Amino acid sequence: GSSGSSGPHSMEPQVTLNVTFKNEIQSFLVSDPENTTWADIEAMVKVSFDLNTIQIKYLDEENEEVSINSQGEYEEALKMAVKQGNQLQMQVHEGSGPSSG
Repeated sequence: GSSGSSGPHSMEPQVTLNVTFKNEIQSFLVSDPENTTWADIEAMVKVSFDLNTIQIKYLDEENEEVSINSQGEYEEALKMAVKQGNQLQMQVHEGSGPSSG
């Protein structure tokens, strides 16, 4: 690789994205939470559960569901995850779409 910026934070970058869709629970490791993009995540979670539109929501440091609709939003969330233990509790929330479902 390359020894540039680098932002492991702690216990490595690999973050545990715990997605909770309704009653379903999943986990997606992100060895590159800083490199990857929310767009990549969104889709992932979507395709992961085969969805056209979703509104993921992760619990912040207030136990309040926070929806990510941008990179910056994800970044922070990723920063917080590190606080927890390299994991983040996300909850999928189907937005709206006929096709599929």
